[PDB]
Amino acid sequence: TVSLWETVQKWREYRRQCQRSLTEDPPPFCNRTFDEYACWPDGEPGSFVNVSCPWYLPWASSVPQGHVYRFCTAEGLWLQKDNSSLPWRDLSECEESPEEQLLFLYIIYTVGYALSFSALVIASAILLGFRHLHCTRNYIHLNLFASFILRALSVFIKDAALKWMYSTAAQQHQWDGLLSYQDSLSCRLVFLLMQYCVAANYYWLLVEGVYLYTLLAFSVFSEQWIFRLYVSIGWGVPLLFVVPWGIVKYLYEDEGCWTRNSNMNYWLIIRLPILFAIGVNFLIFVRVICIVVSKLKANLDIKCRLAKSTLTLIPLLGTHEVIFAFVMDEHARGTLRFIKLFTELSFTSFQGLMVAILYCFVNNEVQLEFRKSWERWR
Amino acid sequence: TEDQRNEEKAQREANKKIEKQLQKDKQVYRATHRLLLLGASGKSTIVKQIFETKFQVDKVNFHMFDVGGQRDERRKWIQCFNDVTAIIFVVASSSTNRLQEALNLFKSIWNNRWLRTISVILFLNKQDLLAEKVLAGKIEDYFPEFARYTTPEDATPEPGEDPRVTRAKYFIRDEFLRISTASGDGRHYCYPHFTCDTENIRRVFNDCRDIIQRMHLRQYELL
Amino acid sequence: NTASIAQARKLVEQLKMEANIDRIKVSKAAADLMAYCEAHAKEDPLLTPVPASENPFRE
Amino acid sequence: SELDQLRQEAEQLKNQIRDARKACADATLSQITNNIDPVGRIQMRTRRTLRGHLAKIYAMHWGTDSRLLVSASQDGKLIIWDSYTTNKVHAIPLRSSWVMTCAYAPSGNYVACGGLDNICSIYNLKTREGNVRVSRELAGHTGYLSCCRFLDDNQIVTSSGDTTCALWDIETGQQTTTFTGHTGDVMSLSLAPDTRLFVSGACDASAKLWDVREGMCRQTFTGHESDINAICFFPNGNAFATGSDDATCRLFDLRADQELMTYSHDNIICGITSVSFSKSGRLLLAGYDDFNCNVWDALKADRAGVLAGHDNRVSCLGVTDDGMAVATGSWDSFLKIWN
Amino acid sequence: HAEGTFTSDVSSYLEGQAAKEFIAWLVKGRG
Amino acid sequence: QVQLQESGGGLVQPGGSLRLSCAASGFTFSNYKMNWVRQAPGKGLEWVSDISQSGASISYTGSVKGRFTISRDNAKNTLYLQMNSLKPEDTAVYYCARCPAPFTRDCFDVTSTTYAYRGQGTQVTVSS
Ligand SMILES: COc1ccc(Cl)c([C@@H](C)n2cnc3ccc(-c4ccccc4[C@H]4CCCCN4)cc32)c1Cl
Repeated sequence: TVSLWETVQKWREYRRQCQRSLTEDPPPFCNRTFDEYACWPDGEPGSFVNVSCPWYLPWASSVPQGHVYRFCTAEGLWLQKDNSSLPWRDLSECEESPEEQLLFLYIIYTVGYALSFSALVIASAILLGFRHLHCTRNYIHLNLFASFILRALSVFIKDAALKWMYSTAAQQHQWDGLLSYQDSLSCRLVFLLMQYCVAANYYWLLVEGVYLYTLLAFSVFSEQWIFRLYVSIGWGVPLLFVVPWGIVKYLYEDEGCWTRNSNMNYWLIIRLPILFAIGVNFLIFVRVICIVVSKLKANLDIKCRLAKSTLTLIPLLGTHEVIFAFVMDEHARGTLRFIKLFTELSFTSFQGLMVAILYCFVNNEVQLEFRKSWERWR
Repeated sequence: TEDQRNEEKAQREANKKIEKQLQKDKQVYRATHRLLLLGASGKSTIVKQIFETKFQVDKVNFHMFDVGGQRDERRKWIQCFNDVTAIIFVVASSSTNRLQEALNLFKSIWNNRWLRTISVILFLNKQDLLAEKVLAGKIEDYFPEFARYTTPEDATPEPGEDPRVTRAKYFIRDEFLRISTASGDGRHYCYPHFTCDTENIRRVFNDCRDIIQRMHLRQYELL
Repeated sequence: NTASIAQARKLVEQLKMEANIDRIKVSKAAADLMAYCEAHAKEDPLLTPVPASENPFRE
Repeated sequence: SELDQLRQEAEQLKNQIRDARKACADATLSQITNNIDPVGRIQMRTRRTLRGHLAKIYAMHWGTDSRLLVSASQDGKLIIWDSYTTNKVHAIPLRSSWVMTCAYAPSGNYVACGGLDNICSIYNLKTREGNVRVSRELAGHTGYLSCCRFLDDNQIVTSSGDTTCALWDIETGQQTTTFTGHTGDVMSLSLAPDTRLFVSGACDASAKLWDVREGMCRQTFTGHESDINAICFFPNGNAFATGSDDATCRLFDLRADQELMTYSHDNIICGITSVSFSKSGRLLLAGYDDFNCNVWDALKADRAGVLAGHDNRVSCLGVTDDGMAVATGSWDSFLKIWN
Repeated sequence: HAEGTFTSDVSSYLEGQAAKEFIAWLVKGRG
Repeated sequence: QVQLQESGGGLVQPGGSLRLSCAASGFTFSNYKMNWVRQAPGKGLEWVSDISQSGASISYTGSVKGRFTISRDNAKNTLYLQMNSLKPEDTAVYYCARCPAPFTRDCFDVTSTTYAYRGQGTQVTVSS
């Protein structure tokens, strides 16, 4: 809630007033000192000099009525357990859960993205280097596969960035590269790249859904113009609503490495076009299953065929998103938030592996092409 | 070598002119639905709403090809019709044993190894002549299993047509369907119809639209 | 069969014309084809592997 | 009591023809070729995979310069390709889209074609008014056309699907002479290297040696057992090997007048569609329907090589007039060059 | 979407843990 | 040379039995599906029966269902057609056309008397 940048600038402001009080106070005992936590001026000897709890803590609103006491003796220094420069510092009054949870769903979606990165670079190698598969449909699937590769790679960059920020600059004690990395541009570029790759994947799921529908529905359509149109929708419209997110995140809410999203409409402007893509992918999903039912109920069992059709047609459209669409942030607060995060991150991290299985590996055309290359490489 | 490079540059300019003309011809070829008509003329009411016929239904351009000016050994020119979309197989369904040889020609079109990916729109003319033929007493002399082929439960007959007429009608419909289901993996489907005068090209357009949709659903492995 | 007797007649004259021709020995024709393939053997860019300089297809 | 008399007399005629073929047949070619050495594993890979067609390539003919090649498709295009710089030289849009043949003239000044339109269209390439246009159309057949060939710059010879070959003069525009005697669809022609007599393979499992001078079937070869699809004379002129739907090639000769060689293995079950020779006459190239092209030793009946490649069947094959390349045109809209 | 929601949650929690560790660094002496 | 010699038939009272046969020489008989076609006087060639390459997948025309039966032997390179319960509709010229390709399931040999791979024909006249 309260940013580390705010805590360190509040501590630096407190230190500035403390140094403006330590050498601009009337001298009277204990030496006027400063143990980097509380300001300790000259006080009364032989007494527990109780200064207030310093108000740069995050829990200042919890206990604003506490105190930190030091046993200012008649020697100018307090007591200790043994020979040490530390005085006696009572900290019992000024003292102070998703740790396994977030790490659990982290390791699930990163094993999903690692397996999808491997399966997707293999499936893109298959659709590139075979020269017979190069129709427009495999071009659409190949740019989809590129969007999955960019999403998983940008999420890898993001998680390396969060580990460099909050893990290996926390157990290490720099605080001169961390809080300045908040104000740097590599931070904001990594999280802007995360937002663009996620929105680009969601609109490429929409582009291949509307491409499947414009194959099944529209009568005559100019092919090579509409493929450049679909590439410009897949890689040009997520740019067109990530750049407004980037400019309102540079102007209005900049501090916090562009990941805190503490104002929620500034996140809702990136969350609503995703909701629009997922909405019309569910409409295209209902239309495609309506078409397949209209074919199966005229071909003079259907449940196994229609079941394989639905479980083949879900991951290229990504309609599992639709089960957790209108439930979102600012509403999901309990463990419903955990079920949402676990389901969406798990199934979207394995949506890569599942489309690279269902649309290159178990595809009959690619298997007959591998059988051809097998029995002509002999 | 200067004029060598200039001649090669002029050849590359000719290459680009021909290549853009051929991509324009690709955009006019891949959207032209063509269809073989191979039934005893009669297409004069199909064109008006010597071999070929370029017509159009609802911004979809069809290329009918009639084969009346060939010999009847069909086994060498019918292998030219691989990229064709539909075969309008016209059966003059009553008039000899024209029906069994029509079934044999349909079985041969069906089981040919270079025509095993394309599908057959099936028209059956002269159904009124078959009505007065079954009301005269002659398909029972030709087809024995017609004696016990009961009328199906999914029948959609003409309301008021005689039941023996619809009996023989859906009998020979399901006989063509037995040929077009006894040997196939789902690559192509026979689309039977009954006519004769009306908008036959509406049935042609709907069935070719269904062919293109089923082909696109087969290449996504949805069907 | 009055149409078919005409093609029967011309088939008969075709066979009696084609029958009375000379037929040299099959061993001589086979030795002729063998000596022809042995004569023009070095002038064949398909069986003899032509190196990359003088065949204008090897890019 | 009349028709049966001359048809059993024709049976007796066929009997003494078969007796004369057997009595002059002391030694087959396969048992006196065992002293000569085979040609080993012949590798040939795709030099140029020229890509221009929208649909299946159904025919092809090299130029006598061994540089240009015509390719005709059921697209309806006839595009004239420069094989070295893998680019186009002309693109003729045809009249009827279903064409089945094409022929580049030995001079180079014309390109004929024809299909199910029953018309041999001869396009000019050397018009003083620029663009290519139809110099002549030939319409005297009642069936389709399967293979047309230029004897010279002046007269064409066509094979039809109504049991007729035909010598046409292009300047007059009508049939100079006909060639009747087949009973099936005449599927391919082959001109002799002296262009005095052509061989015609048809759908009656026979191949007739005609002659263009006086116009008669002088020889008839019945050694196949299915529809003959393609034919090509041996480069000297005394033999020809031809292929049929029974998945074999058979080498006949025009002087000994019988079958000399049979080319078929146990994996060979798809009926073949194109034959050609090398310049030496040692390699019988033969393109099939199992998407490959076997490279037979035309003297020892082995599979010397196998051209892999094409994704659909081939439908035309042509060897350059200097022996440099083997172009195979197919139904996957490409034609590849082999060397 | 949902990966940004997880990134927001893990960044807020890890930032709270980092501020706690920052004051744990200030309470031990030299900070 | 593809030659197909058929033998059998003649003048039989309707209701009896009869047998046709044809020897097939010039090819591997074990690879072609075989047919039986007839020419009625006053009509064209109409199909009667098919059999597969091996002999399993047999098919008849509708007018002869149960009456006729064909049977091939590649070891003898011949084919037999048994006519049980002969009819007055069977007075025709009989032909054993083969089908022009190995290992296929399609045939195009019911032509207007112009086909090469078809026998000469046996007249079977049905009278009193
Ligand atoms: C400490 O800060 C985090 C705490 C929780 C999470 Cl979930 C993350 C996420 C945002 N994270 C980003 N990169 C990460 C790399 C590894 C792990 C991870 C996975 C399994 C076990 C242990 C770990 C961490 C524990 C701390 C030491 C380094 N290894 C977690 C990573 C961070 Cl950084």
